[PDB]
Amino acid sequence: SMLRFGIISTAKIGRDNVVPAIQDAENCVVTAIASRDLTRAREMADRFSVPHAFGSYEEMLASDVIDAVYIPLPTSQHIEWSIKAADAGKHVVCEKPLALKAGDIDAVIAARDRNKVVVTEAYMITYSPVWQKVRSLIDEGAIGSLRHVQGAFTYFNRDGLPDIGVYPVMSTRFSTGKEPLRIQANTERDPDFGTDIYSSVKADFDDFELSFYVSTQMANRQIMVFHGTNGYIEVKSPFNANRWGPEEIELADRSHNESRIFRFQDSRQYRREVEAFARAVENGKEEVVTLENSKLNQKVIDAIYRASEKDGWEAV
Amino acid sequence: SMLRFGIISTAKIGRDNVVPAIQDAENCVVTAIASRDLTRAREMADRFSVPHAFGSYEEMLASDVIDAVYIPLPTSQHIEWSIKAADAGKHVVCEKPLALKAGDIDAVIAARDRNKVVVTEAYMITYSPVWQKVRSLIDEGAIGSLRHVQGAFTYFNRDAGLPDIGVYPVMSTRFSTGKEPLRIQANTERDPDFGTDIYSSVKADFDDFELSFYVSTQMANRQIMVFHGTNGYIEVKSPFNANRWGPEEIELADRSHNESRIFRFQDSRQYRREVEAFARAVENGKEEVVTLENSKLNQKVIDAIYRASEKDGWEAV
Amino acid sequence: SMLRFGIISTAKIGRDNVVPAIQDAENCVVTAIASRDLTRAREMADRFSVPHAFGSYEEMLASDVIDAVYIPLPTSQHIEWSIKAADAGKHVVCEKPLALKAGDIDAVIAARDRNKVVVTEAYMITYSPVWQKVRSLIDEGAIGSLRHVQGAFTYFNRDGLPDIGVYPVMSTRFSTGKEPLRIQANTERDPDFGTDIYSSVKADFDDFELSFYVSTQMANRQIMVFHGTNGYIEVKSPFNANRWGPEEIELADRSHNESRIFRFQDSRQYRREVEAFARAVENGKEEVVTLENSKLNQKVIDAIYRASEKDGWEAV
Amino acid sequence: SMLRFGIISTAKIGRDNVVPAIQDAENCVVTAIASRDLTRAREMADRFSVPHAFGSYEEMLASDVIDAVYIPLPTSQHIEWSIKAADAGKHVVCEKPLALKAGDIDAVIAARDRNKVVVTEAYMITYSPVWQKVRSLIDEGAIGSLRHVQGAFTYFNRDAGLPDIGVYPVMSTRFSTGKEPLRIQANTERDPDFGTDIYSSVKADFDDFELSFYVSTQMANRQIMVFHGTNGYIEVKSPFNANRWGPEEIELADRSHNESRIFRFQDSRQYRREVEAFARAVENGKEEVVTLENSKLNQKVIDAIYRASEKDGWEAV
Ligand code: NA
Ligand code: NA
Ligand code: NA
Ligand code: NA
Repeated sequence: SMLRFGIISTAKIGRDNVVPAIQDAENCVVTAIASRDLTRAREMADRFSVPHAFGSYEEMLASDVIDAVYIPLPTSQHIEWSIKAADAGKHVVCEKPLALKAGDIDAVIAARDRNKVVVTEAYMITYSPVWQKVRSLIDEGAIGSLRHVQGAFTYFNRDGLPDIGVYPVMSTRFSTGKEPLRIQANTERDPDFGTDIYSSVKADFDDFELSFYVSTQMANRQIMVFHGTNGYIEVKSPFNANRWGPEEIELADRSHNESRIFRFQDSRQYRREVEAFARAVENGKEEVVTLENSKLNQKVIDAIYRASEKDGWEAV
Repeated sequence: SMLRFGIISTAKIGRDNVVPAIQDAENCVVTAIASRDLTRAREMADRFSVPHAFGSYEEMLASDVIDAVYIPLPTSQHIEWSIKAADAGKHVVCEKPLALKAGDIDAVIAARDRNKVVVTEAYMITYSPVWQKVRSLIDEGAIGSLRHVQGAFTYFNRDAGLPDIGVYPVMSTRFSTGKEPLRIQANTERDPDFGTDIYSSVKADFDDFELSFYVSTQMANRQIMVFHGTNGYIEVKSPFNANRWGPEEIELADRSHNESRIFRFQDSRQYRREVEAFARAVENGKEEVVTLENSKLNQKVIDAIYRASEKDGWEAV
Repeated sequence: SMLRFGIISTAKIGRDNVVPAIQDAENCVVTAIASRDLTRAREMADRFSVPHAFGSYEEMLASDVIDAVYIPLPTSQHIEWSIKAADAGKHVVCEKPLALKAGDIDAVIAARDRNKVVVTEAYMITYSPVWQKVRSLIDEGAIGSLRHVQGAFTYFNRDGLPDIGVYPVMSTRFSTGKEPLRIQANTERDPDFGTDIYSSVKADFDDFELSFYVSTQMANRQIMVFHGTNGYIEVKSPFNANRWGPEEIELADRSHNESRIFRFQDSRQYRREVEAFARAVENGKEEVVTLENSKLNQKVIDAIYRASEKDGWEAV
Repeated sequence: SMLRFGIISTAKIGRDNVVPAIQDAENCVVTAIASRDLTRAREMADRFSVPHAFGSYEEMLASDVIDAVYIPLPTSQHIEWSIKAADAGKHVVCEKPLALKAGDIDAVIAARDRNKVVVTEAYMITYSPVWQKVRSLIDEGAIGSLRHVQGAFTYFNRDAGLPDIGVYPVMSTRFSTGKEPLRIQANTERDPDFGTDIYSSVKADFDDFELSFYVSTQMANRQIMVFHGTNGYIEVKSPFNANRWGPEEIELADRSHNESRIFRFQDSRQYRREVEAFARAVENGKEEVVTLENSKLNQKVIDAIYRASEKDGWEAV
């Protein structure tokens, strides 16, 4: 029996990645799409073999044709609709970042617990074999003691920064199981419309440091390197996976005279995400990203904002 | 309006690649799956959001809930079902290789023309931006004069065909160059136990250049194609299985090798492009789709490779 | 006519890289090696086809069989012997880092000018086609406006940190023609012997930031990436060149859908260094790293030490 | 005590690679250079810190200032000067290819044995850690059973040979496997104007596996060798010119391709390793250096490639 998904809006992330992945997925299916525009919803539904189209989110939430919703709305709309979906008895996969600040996630936790539904922030990377292999290799001692994590995530768009800043943070927290204690950061804003377009960050995790930069006005780039006393792990396509490059990691030894390449081509990380979610709904034991965790992640982002207003370290 | 696909059988190639690509595709959709085992069909249909499941191929063909069929059956069954589908008024995407012998394709051509439906062999690579770029770069003079094409396609399987991979170095070379080979030298080896072909090394003379490659069903997985000319070479990284093998990119190296250009086409979704091209062809009659005439020319090369494998020298195509 | 080199000591950097490069070089040759241990000098001389061996540095400096010296002594001995060589009328190639403090370089400048000899710090990378191509590409607008330079230089040795920290700094200054204004850094010391074994640095160059880390107790790694609005340049083997990997750079465009690879295999950067030095001796016009530039570089390193003792930014 | 080398001629291969490598080498040194043009010899000698320059080969061979010679003359001059050097009591490193025909090597063998000097053809690659690792990995079972070796060696030069590059795919395969080919199919093309050989495509049957490759003096620069087995494959990134071409490394891919190992040997200095091995062989008589007997077996393959190029099918080696 398939977990039945409803899609809130015809947003591009849904159209290009998640909706086709749900149709591909073994244990779920999309039964409905909802948009303020019935015509748009119907058009997307027709394309992807979806039986139902609704002219409002509320009408889909009230329906019994879905068990769960996917929410690829802008961040400013995540809390409202995650809560309404849960209050309608639906399980929720909400796109990252879940919230604008950490405290906002308490109300989503309350909605999860009160309605006894699964609610999770959509960090597809944490279901990828690539990131599971980074985490296991570090845990097995393959790089010795981790001392530095270095990375970057940039792209170019001139018509938000949190939407990419979260990734170096979540991937490091996931791979290590640790939380940073303090942050130094420097953020630059667009001269005209005043939004944040660049940030350089150093996070002290005590035993190691994470350093990275993000930008919405630089040439496309993404990389993460986990560097220890006995080796390093280079993640080639850390965030957008197959949409960026090969789904692989390199493990280099201490001298660099030998490396191992581990390949995970055609991993379909969005499909893995929704399959893990469906298992979690069915059995309650599957590792899915917890809201508690989502909150810890957002605490780091909030500390990065605070650090950007000061000259030195800011406690997380 | 979506072109409506029916799937003949629950074969793995359909389940793993083509069916999800049709659902992802902008101008088509899967409305039915058919299998001798109805339970199997229904299970697949449920998974992929497909409204209809049929307990026989004949029943799906007779239905008006599909406009077209996809046929991922074994080669020995391609001709029979391609023809029956066309005679039922359905357009046909048939998996490669279309036939066992070039001559067998004449009856499929007759079915296409008699029923006025689109019938095509499913060479997904020809709809990939990667292979379109190889073809345009060669045509623009980026490697000077083409002199040699070198490649390989191997995997390991001992659960107990070679044509299913041998066709790819041949089709990709023909597609990229627009030429046909005149003659072939080849050497083929068989499995000691079950007697089937498990290895072939081939050289094909295209007059102005040669193609050399080997294929095997009992070697470590590898795939590569290199188009090498007087002024550069093009290395195709992931020529056949694309994203399932590696990066969807090519390298153009200059004459000296002191400079290369890398062209990337990540997440091209070549199976989706294939069915989208097919749907356009059904709707307008002008879209480049692999013609049966071209399929026949391709099979003529494979047939010549069989003949060459029984001789010590060159065999004319 | 060949510029005749004398080698001060049988140090490993000389034996493994510079001495053979001088013999290979078109416009110079090694005529003498000097060591406190004459036997060692004679053994090295015999190996490399060098006619003279001396039992003291002073004796070689007094001789007319050399026109120039190469000095691969430890940093603490650079000033003394650079000055004595110049006062003996010899031109000087001194290994990096030239000095422990920027102010120490004034006496070397005085020796250069007083004796009218060429004196230069041995930044072999600045004579490499790789780094000349980075510089020209950035100057031509190939990456648009430079916004961030990210890199690393680490190796493992437990039997020092300035010897690698200078490289991210010099290569950035060389490639951009700019100086940093301020520095944030964090440095860690060996629990036992108290020396610096790790440093993470961010340098504000106003229009862009440089971030890097260095360590003498981590797996071998080296990389530099110059990242702008319209592309990025990745330098594959920035510092040790052929001893690390391919001598090449990748120029990626804004979208990453196309890159150019520029290759400079078998560049022999140490040979190119001494050839440039010999041309400078002969004509006075060749670009050679100036002591004034060496001093500017050391000012950055000094600022990194100072920054490591504070919470926030330190002015250079 | 350093083995003292004399260089016969100021040829470019010596100037660019071997002479500086001898000066770098731990157990030898260049003491003399000889050329018909004394001024040229003296200029080179001055550059490389070489104490003696001679105005004829004969005068250097008669001198006691050298123990050994390096001979980077054109192939047509190798036999003459290898023999004269040995007859003058000097050990010989002669550039590849040693001879034009296999039979020509018998007189060099006679000179080696008669004078009790070390004489070897300069296959620097066989002293490289890269090729030693290929050989050991194959021997250890890392790729299972070897089934196909595929490669290429091309460059572009149009002003007034193919053997100078054809020998490399052959020697590297023979070295890595320890086997000899039994028969050859080949096709060779000649320059329309000057009539020399500018392109060959070759397949060599080693019984258990085949070697396929092409070489050309009129194509974009390329070099690669892949040793492909049941269990894996080994890709040699910079097989022949090593650091001059690219990274000195190999990739060992497993059966599925889901894991590879990269072995790196940066700054191997293969020419220095060659002369160091040669000096050890002169001093102790036990060091592996390429034997003239092995050189002859190699040339037998090349001679069979010429013969195969004149016929339609297989030619026995
Ligand atoms: Na599904
Ligand atoms: Na579709
Ligand atoms: Na020299
Ligand atoms: Na030497």
